[PDB]
Amino acid sequence: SNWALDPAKMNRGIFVSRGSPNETELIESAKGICSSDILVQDRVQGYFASFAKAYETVCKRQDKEFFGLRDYYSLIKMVFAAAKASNRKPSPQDIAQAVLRNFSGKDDIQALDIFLANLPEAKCSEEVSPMQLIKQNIFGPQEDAESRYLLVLTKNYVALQILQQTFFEGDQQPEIIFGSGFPKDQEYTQLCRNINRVKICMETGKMVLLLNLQNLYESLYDALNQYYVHLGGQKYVDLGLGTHRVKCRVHPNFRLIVIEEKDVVYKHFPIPLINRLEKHYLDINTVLEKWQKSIVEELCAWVEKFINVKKRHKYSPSDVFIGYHSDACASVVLQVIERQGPRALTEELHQKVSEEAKSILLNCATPDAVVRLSAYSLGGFAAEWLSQEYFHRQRHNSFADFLQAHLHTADLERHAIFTEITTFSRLLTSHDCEILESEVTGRAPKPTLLWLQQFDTEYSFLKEVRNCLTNTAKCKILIFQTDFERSAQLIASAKYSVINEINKIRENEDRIFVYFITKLSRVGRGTAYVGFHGGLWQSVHIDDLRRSTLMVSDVTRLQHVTISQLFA
Amino acid sequence: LATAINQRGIYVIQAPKGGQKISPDTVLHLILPESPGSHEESREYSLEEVKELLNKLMLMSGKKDRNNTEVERFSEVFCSVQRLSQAFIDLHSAGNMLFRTWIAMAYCSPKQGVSLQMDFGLDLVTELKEGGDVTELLAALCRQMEHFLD
Amino acid sequence: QTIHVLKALNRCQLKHTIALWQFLSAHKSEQLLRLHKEPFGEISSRYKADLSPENAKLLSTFLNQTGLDAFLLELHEMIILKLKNPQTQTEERFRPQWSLRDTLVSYMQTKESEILPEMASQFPEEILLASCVSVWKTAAVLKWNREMR
Amino acid sequence: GVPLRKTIAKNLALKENVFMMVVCIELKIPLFLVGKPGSSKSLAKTIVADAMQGPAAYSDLFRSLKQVHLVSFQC
Amino acid sequence: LLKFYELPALSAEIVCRMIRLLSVQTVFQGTLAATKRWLREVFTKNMLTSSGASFTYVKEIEVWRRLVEIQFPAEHGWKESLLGDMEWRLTKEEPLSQITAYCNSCWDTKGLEDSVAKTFEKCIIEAVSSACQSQTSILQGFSYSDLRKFGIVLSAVITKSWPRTADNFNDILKHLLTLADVKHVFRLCGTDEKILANVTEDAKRLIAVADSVLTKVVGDLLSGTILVGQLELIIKHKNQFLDIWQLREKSLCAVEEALDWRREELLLLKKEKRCVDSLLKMCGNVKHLIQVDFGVLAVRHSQDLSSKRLNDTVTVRLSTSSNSQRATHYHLSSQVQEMAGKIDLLRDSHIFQLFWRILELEEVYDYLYQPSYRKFIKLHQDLKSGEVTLAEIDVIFKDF
Repeated sequence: SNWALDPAKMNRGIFVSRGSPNETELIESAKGICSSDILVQDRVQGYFASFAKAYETVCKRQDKEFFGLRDYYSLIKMVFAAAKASNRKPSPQDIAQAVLRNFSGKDDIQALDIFLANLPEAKCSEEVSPMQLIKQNIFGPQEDAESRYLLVLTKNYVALQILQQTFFEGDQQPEIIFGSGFPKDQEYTQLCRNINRVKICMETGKMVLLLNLQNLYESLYDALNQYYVHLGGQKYVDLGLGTHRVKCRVHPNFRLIVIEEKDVVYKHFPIPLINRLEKHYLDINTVLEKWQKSIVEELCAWVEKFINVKKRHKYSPSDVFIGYHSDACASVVLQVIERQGPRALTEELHQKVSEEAKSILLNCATPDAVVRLSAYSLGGFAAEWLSQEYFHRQRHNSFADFLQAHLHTADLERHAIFTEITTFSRLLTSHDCEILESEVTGRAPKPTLLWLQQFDTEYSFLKEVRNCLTNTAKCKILIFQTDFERSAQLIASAKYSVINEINKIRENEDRIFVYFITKLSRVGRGTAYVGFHGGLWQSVHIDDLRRSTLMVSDVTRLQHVTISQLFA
Repeated sequence: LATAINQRGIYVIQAPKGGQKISPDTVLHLILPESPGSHEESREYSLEEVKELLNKLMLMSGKKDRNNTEVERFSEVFCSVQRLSQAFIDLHSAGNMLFRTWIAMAYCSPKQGVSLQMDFGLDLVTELKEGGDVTELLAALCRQMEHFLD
Repeated sequence: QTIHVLKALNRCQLKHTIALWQFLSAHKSEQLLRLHKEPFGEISSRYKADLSPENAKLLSTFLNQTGLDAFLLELHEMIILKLKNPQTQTEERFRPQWSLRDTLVSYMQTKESEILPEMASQFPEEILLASCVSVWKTAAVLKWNREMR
Repeated sequence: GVPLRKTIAKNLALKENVFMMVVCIELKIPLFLVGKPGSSKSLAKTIVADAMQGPAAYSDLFRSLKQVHLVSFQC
Repeated sequence: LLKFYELPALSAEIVCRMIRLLSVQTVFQGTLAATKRWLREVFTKNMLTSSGASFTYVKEIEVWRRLVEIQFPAEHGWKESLLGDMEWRLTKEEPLSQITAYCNSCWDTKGLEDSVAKTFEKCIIEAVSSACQSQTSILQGFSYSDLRKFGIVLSAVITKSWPRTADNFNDILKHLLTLADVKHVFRLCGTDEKILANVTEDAKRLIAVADSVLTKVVGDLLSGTILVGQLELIIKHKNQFLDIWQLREKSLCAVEEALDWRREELLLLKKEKRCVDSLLKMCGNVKHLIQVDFGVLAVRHSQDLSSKRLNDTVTVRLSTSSNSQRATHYHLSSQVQEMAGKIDLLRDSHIFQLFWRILELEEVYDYLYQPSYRKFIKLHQDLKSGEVTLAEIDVIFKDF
C-alpha cells in the first residue's frame, strides 16, 4: 500500500513502513543505477547531489503529491544513457531535456528553474517544446533504454488534433482505445475487448492512444511500471481482467499515450498513476508561435465583422459558422500551417495563412450569411470576393458537386481522406445514393450509406464497415449519417472506429473517402453543436444535400432575376 | 471450448427456480451438449463461468491470428443474450405476468433450422421457433421487449 | 410537402385542429424562449412591461397552484390574437392599463370554453395587461424548470 | 542469482523488501509493506515472483527454496 | 471605362445636391451601391504592379479622390465605405509592395491632406508594424523618390521596432545590436540630413536615446566599469556595434583596442572561474568521505558576474598604464592557483579522479593534490618508458 494502514487488522503480522529517503540514500540509488558503467558514473556523480537537492526542494514545494521517486530515477537513467551514447560529459542541453521530460506536467511548479538554480548550466536556456519531448518519448533516439509511458494533459481533448497531424502524419497511425458511445455497449465486455486490443498491440508493436479510459487502469497497473520478466530475449509484462492475471509479450516498438483533461488528472487521477507516467501538457497555444496566435486574434475579429457588418438581428458566430467554438480559429490555423510545412516566415506566408484560414471558415458558413454580408456592405470588394469563393470556387450547391470536386482535386498520397459535413436539410436516402452512383460510375462503386443511430452495438457497425472496406474497389466512398438531437459521443466513437479499421485494412493503396453528415436545426435545442475538430477532418456546410429538382437554379443566378421573370 | 459453444452451445433464459432472487446469474445459463462420436457429458455453465472463459479468451487471443473470429462470435452472442436477460428482468420487476414461466433457448448455431425457441408455458400459446442469424433475431426481440416494457 | 408531418399528425383528427394550432404556436414560441431569443417581436413594447416584486410573488404563488400548460396556452392565444393585430390594438378594450385577469376571463367567456376557477378568484387583479407578456415568459420559465427537474 | 536489469539499483529498499518477502512467503508470515510510490515494492514483488520458480529458478539458492504462485487482488 | 469616371461622380453630386435641397436613406443606399458596382466592374485586377513599384491603373487614386470628396452628409457613410474598399485593395498586396508604391510612385502630389492620404498612411504604418514584428529587414536596398513619405515610413519603422519597455537600457542595447534596420536608419539619417527633417519628433527622441545609450556604453568600455552581460552582448555583435558607432561618430578605432582588451580580460576571468569550478567539483565528489571548508571561494564563485562591473571582477588594461599583470576577484594563493589549473587540465581524466584518498584548503592541497599528482606523473613516466607493472594496468585500466 501507498496509503497508511491500521495495525490491529494486520493480525500482528510484520509491518514495514518506508520513509522518503534523504540526500545520501538518493545519491546511493543513483550510483547503483549508474554502476553498469564506471566512466559515466564518475562523470554524473557531480550532478547527483544537485539533482537530489532539487528533488527534495520540489517535493517540499508542491502542494499535492505530483512528482515522486520514479521521476528522479528516470532522470538519472536518462542522463546516464545520454552520457553513455555521447561518450562525453553531459551537456547542459541534455540535463535540461531530462528535467523537462520528467518534472514537467504542472504549472505551479517551475522544475527547470529549481534545477538550474543549483547549477551554472542555466547558460543554455535553450528550452525544448512539448512537441519535441513527446517525439523523443515516442521515438527516442540492442539496448532497452526504455522511457516511461506518456500522459498528455489537455483542454477540451484538443491534444488529439495535434498528435494525429504532427507525428502520425502518415499511415503509421496508432490505435485509438476509447469508450464506445453506442447505447448498448460500454459495459464490462467493452473493457474486455479493449484490454484484448491493448494486448494485441503490445504483441504486434502498434502504438496506442488511451482516451478517457482511466477506468482501465486496474488492468494496466502492472504494465505501467514497466518491470518485465524475460524469456529467450523477449520481455513479458502482467495484464489482468478480473481475478485472472497473465503474462503478455511486449514488442520493443510499443509505446502508450494517455490523453486526458488536466482537471480530471489534478482532481480524480490517483497519485500512483500520476507517478507511473511521464507527464506533459499540450494545447494549441503550446504549438503556435506568437505571430500565429496574432493570426488567430485577427481571424476572431474578422469573424465578428463577418457576422454583423463590415433591424440587424445581431447574429452570433455559432449561428453563421456551423460548429464554431472558442478554439475554432486556432485549430484552423494549426491545420493550415501544418499543411504548408516548416516554410520560414515571410510576408507571403503570413498572407497565405490568413487567407487559407478565412477560406476554411467560409467553407462552413451559410450562404445566407454571405448574402447578408454583401447586402449590408452594398457590394463591397470583400463581399464579392467571398461570394465568388463560396458559390463558384466551392461546391455548397449539393453533395454530388462536393463529391465530384473532392474526387477530382484531392491529393493522391492520402489514401484515407476524412471529411465532416453539416446540413440543415433531410439526410440522404437510397435515391440520392443512386444519383451519386450515376455521377460516379466509372470512377468508384456505389457509395455506402449508414445511419449511426440504427446501430445498437459497436460490433455491428464494425461488421458493416469491414463489409465495405473489404471490397476490392480501388476507390471507396463511405458515408455516415446522423441527426443531432448524447449524439456527439456516438459520432466520436464511430469516427475513432472508422479510423482504426481503415488503419487496419491498409495493405492496399485503395483511396477511401469518408464523409460524416450531421443534420442540425437553425434554431436548435439548447446543446450547441461543436465542429472544427481539425486534424484529419475537413468541415463543410451544405445547406441542402439534394440537387434541387424543384429548381435547377444555383444561387448567385437568382440574385439578378425578379420573381416576374421566373414566369416568363 | 468456445468453438464448441459456437457450434453446439445453447443459451437459456428462464425465471429463477427454487424461489431464487431475480438476477442475471439465476436467469441465464449455458448448455454445452456432446458431439456425435464423442462421449463427454453435456455440461451446464453459469454466467460466472462464461465470463471467466471470456476473460481467458481475451488474454489468450493476443496472437495476431484469425482466431478472433471465433472469439468475436462468442462475444457477440454472449452480449446479445445478456441484453435479452436484462429485458426479462425489467418486465419481471414491473409486474408483468406473461414472462413468468417464459423459457427461451438461443442456439449459437442452427439446429435443424432453429436459432431461437420460446415457450411461455401456456396452453393457448404454441411453441415459437425461428431460424437465421441469432444476433439479428436477438436484437429485434430485445427491442420489442423494451417497447413492450414502456 | 408531407413526409414527417404525417408522423406527428397520425393520431390527430379534424376536431382537434384548433387545439392543435394553439399548441403548435405556443410550442413554437417556447422554443425561442429556451434559446433566449425574443418570441414576441411583433407585439407592441407597451404590452412588454416588467413585474414588480410583489406582483412577482403573487404570480409565482398563483402559478404554483395552477395548471401551467392550459394557462400558458390560453394567455398565449390571447396575446397573439388580441394584442398583435394593430386592428385590435386600436380596439382599446385591451389597454395596457386594463387588468390581465378581467381581459383573459372576458376572452375565455366569449369563446365559451371551460374557464379555470382559479382565473377569476386566484389571479391577482393588480397585474395589468402591460406586463402580460412578462407573465407568460415567467410562466414558461417555470415550466422549463419543471421540465429540467 | 536473479537476473535483474542493469539500470536497477540494488539499494537498501529493494534489498530489504526482497529479503523480507522471501522469508515471509517461505514461512507463510503475513507481510505488510507501506511506502510512498517508488519504494521498490512492486519491483520486489515481480522479482520474487520470477526468482522463486523453484526448479526453474536461476540460482541454486532459490532452487533449494519453494515454488511460488502469486494471486493478486487490487483493493 | 475608367476614363469616364467623371460622369458617375457628377450624377452622385447631383444626388447630393438634391438631398441637401431636402426614402432618403434608400436613395443613398442605391447610389452607394451603384457606385461600388461601377468601381468593381472597372477595378478588376490588382492594385499594384509586380515589384509594387507602380500602380496598375494610373488613375485609381484620382478616381478615389474624386468620388470620396463628394460632400454627402456625414451620417450616411459615403466616405467611410469607399475608403474601406480602397483599404481592402491595398491590404491584399504584400507589405513591401505597398511601401514601395507608397514612397516611390507619383500619386501623392495632389495634396496629401485628404482622407485617401490618411488611409494609405494608416495602412502603411500597420504594414510596418507587422514587418517589425516579423523582424525582416525593410530598408535593405530600399529606394525612394518622395522624402516626406519615406521619412514617415522610417519613423514608423523606428517607433514600432522599439522595445515595449522603451526605457530598459539593456533591451535598448539588445535591440540596437541585434536588429539590422538600425544600421540602415543610421546610414540614411547620416548621409543626408534632409531625411531627419521629414522624420517625426518621437523618432528623433528614440534616436537620441539610442545615441545616448551607445555613448554611455563606449564610455564604460573605455573606462572599464561595464557589466559582463553588456560586454558579452557587445562582443557577440561587435561588427554591428562598430559599424553603428562609426556612422554616428562620423556624423558627430580606439574602441576596437578597448573591446579587444576587454575580451582578453573576460577570457582570463572565465578561465580562472572554470578552474575554481573544477576544484570545487572535485572536492564535492570526495564530499561523501571528507568535508571541505572554502566558504569565501564558494561565495565568490556563486555570485553571477553579469551584474558585476568588470574592474571589480578583474584588472583591466589601458595605455593609461603599462602592460601590467592581471588580477581577479578570487585572489587565489599560488598553491591553490596551481592546484586549480592542473585539476582543470585533468578535469576529464578518469585516472586522476579516483587516484586519491574537516581539512583546510592548504591541507587539501598537501594531502590530496600532491600525492595524486606525484602518482599521476609516475604513472605517465611508467607508460612513456614502458616499465609499468601489470598490476597497475589491471587496477587502473580495469574500466577502459
